Amino acid sequence: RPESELIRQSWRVVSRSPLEHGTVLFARLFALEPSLLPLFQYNGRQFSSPEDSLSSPEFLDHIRKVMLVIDAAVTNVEDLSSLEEYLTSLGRKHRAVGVRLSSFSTVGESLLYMLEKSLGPDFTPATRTAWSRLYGAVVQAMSRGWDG
Ligand code: HEM
Repeated sequence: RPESELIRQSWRVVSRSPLEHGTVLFARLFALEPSLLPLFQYNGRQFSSPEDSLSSPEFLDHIRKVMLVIDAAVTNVEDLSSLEEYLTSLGRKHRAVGVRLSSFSTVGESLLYMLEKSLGPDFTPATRTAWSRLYGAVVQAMSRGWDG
């Protein structure tokens, strides 16, 4: 496809340094939606502030995990049916550790921001569209995980 290459080449710059880009993604996330902050419960503490999240090794390990799932989605961009079953468990595994569904849209907007910031003009409207389609299929898979 056109779309599949737009994804792959955009993701290339990001995969150089997933934690750095993932940190943008999560900092944006809490900027948009500070109420997600308590859902990362790591040794019975809530982060008080967004920046607290940035000092948690477990939060950063979570950033790595997020980026690796998106990396898988990119590897399978031509056919995402192969990751559907995982993504559904991930969604289930989300709700099971407490996380809400609505907020995955906010993750998607955060991902787009991170790409846009990282790629600047190379992030064309068609890349945005393609990413929005890629990520949208991730979330649709994942949403099955909230059985229904
Ligand atoms: C609002 C968004 C999110 C919140 C609040 C959140 C929170 C959590 C929490 C609390 C866990 C359990 C503790 C941990 O393993 O770090 C978890 C696990 C996980 N999250 Fe997220 N998460 C979110 C989004 C995402 C997204 C978008 C992805 C991937 C695209 C992702 C990938 C994972 C993975 C891979 C795990 C480990 C799951 C397993 O046990 O197999 N998360 N997340």
